[PDB]
Amino acid sequence: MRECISIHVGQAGVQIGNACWELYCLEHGIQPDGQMPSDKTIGGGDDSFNTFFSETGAGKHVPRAVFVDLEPTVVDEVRTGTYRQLFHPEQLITGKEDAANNYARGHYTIGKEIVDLVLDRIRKLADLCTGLQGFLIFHSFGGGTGSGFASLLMERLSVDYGKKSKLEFAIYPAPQVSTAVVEPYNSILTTHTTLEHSDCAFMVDNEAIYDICRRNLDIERPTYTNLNRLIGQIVSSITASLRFDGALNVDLTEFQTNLVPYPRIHFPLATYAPVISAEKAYHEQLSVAEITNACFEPANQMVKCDPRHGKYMACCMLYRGDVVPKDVNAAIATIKTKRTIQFVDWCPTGFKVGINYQPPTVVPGGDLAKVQRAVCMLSNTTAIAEAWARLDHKFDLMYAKRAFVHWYVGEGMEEGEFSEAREDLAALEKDYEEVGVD
Amino acid sequence: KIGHDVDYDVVRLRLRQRHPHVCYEQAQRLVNDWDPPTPARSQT
Amino acid sequence: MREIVHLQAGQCGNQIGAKFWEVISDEHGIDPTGTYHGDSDLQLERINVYYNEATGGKYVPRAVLVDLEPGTMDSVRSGPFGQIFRPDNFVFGQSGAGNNWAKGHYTEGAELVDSVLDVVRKEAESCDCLQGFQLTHSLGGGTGSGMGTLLISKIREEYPDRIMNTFSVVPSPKVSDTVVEPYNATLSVHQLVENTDETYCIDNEALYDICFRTLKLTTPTYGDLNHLVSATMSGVTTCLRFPGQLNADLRKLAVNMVPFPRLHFFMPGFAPLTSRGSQQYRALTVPELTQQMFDAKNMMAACDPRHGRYLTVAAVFRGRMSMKEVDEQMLNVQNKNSSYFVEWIPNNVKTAVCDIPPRGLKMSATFIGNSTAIQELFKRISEQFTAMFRRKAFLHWYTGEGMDEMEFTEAESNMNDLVSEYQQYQD
Amino acid sequence: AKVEIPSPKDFLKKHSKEKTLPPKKKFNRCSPKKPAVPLRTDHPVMGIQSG
Ligand SMILES: Nc1nc2c(ncn2[C@@H]2O[C@H](COP(=O)(O)OP(=O)(O)OP(=O)(O)O)[C@@H](O)[C@H]2O)c(=O)[nH]1
Ligand SMILES: Nc1nc2c(ncn2[C@@H]2O[C@H](COP(=O)(O)OP(=O)(O)OP(=O)(O)O)[C@@H](O)[C@H]2O)c(=O)[nH]1
Repeated sequence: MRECISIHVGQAGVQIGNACWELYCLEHGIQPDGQMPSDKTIGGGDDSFNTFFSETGAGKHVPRAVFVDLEPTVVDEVRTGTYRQLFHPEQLITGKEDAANNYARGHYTIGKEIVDLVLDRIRKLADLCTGLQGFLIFHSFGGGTGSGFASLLMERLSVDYGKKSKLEFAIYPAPQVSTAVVEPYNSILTTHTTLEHSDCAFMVDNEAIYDICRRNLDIERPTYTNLNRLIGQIVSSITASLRFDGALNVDLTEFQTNLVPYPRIHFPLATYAPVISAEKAYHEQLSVAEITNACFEPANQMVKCDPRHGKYMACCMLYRGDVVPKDVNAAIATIKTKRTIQFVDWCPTGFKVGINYQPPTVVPGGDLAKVQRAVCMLSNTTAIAEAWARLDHKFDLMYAKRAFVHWYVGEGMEEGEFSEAREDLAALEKDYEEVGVD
Repeated sequence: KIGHDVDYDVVRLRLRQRHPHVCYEQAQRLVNDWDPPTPARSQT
Repeated sequence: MREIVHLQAGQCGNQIGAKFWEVISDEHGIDPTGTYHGDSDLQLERINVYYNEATGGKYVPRAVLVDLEPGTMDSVRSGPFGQIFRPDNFVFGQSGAGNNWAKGHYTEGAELVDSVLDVVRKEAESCDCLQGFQLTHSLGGGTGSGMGTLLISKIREEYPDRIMNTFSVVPSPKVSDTVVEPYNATLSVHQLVENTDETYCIDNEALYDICFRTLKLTTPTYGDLNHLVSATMSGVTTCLRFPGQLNADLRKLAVNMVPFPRLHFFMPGFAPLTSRGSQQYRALTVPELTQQMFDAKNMMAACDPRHGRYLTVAAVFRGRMSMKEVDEQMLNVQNKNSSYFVEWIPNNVKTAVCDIPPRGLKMSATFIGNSTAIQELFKRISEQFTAMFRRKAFLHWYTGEGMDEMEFTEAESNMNDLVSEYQQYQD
Repeated sequence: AKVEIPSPKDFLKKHSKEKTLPPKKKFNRCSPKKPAVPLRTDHPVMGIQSG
């Protein structure tokens, strides 16, 4: 019925899945063994899990996902973790070599001999699939191995399936932090590949995750654990409509139809308000007005950009927990008559409202508080142009000095694709400033 | 300013090898290394 | 899976391999006999990255060892670990060499290259999927250079996809006992610059300076020197065999590391060296870890990076750390001297982190860098060559061997290209 | 069958036998089915009234 399929590529895409299921087991209460208790749900596989798991006759819930990596280390690690029985062994596909962060290396040298297996697995899931709304894809623009494989297999599956949406959740490059010098290269390669075939691509950056972590969570030694925990909670929030019931419902189809204005520009942002520490929530108050004020607070976003320097296109806000439309509409009207937020003269409204009764849940041993009213914020803005405006004037320099290019040319590519990515990016910006202009 | 510094060091050093004492070996033992070269070269 | 086959050359290599293998052995936790001891498992599962299995839970080295001097082999055989080696592989020669470079590269190797090649290719077929080779040898030493240039020239063509790491020892900038050592250096480097992909270059003087500054311990052993370098090898190879993210392929590093084909040589560095008593006078914290880590005295390979500027750096860390402290430390130092870097490229740091430390110390790190500081060494040697070749004394031995000076001519301008190109980019 | 010993004749010639290769091309990417997004600040037709 209302089910989707998950894919992870590159070694950046594996911790995040690991955490996503470490959570996703809990809201239906499935032990690492994989069995609902004797409470009467087991059978052919119909109940709210159905969107996530296919628990067949043996009573074992089955993730509808694929984890493909190119180095056996982490895949065998998780195969030796607790959840090895939970996962399907060959749904964890392992390669033997690294992409060297060389996009073309990963896209032509090795990409030809695993795509067959992965697409065959996709078919043998899509057969049993019923609703097949689409896919949730995890890669990384700083793809250590994710980039080229993602581009190639995404092109193949895009041409093979032309009747559904595609969601991409990418960790965007850290603007002033780099663990890789080939990062600008493979980042822009992936961009000018994907922008024409991603249906909804969302960005997130990790420096700002840390910044939030030591602003309001009050913790000074966080890690991947907390990072991925909150990110997984975000994706849980955006799938809660499919997960549970409520007053009224929303769906990714509506997200597409109303959020993205036009063709091409489909690069929105996400935001979460009630990330608060235990003591801080203990003797303070939370409600709709303040959570909305804190969400539109500019620094609480997870991309280093200034909406005050930007101009707004669209906004979809999802409330999870218990609320009333009275306060909903009152507060959103207050924000509508707020002053700093420069909405374009185009859109008189910009607000897609969704509600669900079931509150978000905790992870055992985690860090977030015991919240009753959560909210997720998706937004089309013109403020993101700064990231590309920064990237281009680094890449032009490092390419006019054309260091490291020997790698790529000796493995087969040449400067033409780089040159083309240049003007693809240029067209991106050029569209953005003019749509921002009244 | 750094040029002033180094030049004053040079004029300071040279005018001290006229004294009637002092002999061959010490001169050579300081020739290559008068002051560790490192003219602070924007030190940090 | 991914595996490595180790090559050992020259009289340096004799003890280098001894120290290095015993380090990795007692790291994974194997008895001197060779029977497994299970305390940590991940080491056991990943031992196949280097070792070959022998029945009854015994784990033979994938080493191939060669020299021409037999006494070094006998001493290694007698050492407290040499029994772990296998008598199958001790290919050797039938006389000495006098570590003349021309002899070492042309006459003697002719009859031994076949045997060494057959042994190594049997090993290569046996293993599954090779990242590449690592050689422990000398560039200033004679017989190691003579055999090693031959073998490295031989192997590249068959295996032109593979990581041909070369790890050597550089002559002293002050005194080297061996006198035709210059000519050894020039002839070795002439092939090595074209043929290798990565080469680590280290020198003894700074080891002695390290002994005085931090060891403080009066009377060392060359064994202890080899320990101080085996730490660097252990570090640089940690990441492959252990879990916790860091994309660890030395090629994953190298493409990130070197900008141009004629830039292969690098300058190592170790992490906390604690004095006689500072063990409880130091707060073992990441900030001061990095403080000592990137220093003018912690460095020990060739010379101070002060004289020039850096192109690229790579730091590996081993221990229960987090992103933040290392990331913001790098930003702090980047601000501290945003000048001695190259505006050529921003963010010229590579960082890698693995969670399972070595034993004895909780936090650890290893440094490697590519900076504009090789000109010191290669200038020095270039003027030495011009001075010596001015009246070409002692070149009669090479004339007898059949060496003639046109090879000197071809090499010297290659080093001229090296110096000019290094200075050219950064200035 | 035997080892082809390189005699003391020569080596490379002034930094020869390298891998440098700048080739030239402008080969296009695939088809961006997605059309032009803006209409460049201009107008459709509306507002037809009749007394
Ligand atoms: N979400 C998430 N991000 C990570 C993780 N590890 C690293 N990252 C960040 O995401 C990026 C990882 O991409 P890559 O390093 O190319 O990994 P890969 O393509 O899967 O393959 P490799 O070349 O082996 O690294 C790095 O820039 C990391 O900073 C992780 O475990 N989870
Ligand atoms: N193994 C070992 N090597 C040392 C020691 N002390 C110095 N070395 C250096 O290691 C260098 C390399 O030796 P080899 O690689 O076997 O070189 P070679 O072809 O035999 O030529 P020569 O060094 O001239 O004998 C020597 O030249 C020494 O400078 C030591 O105590 N043990």
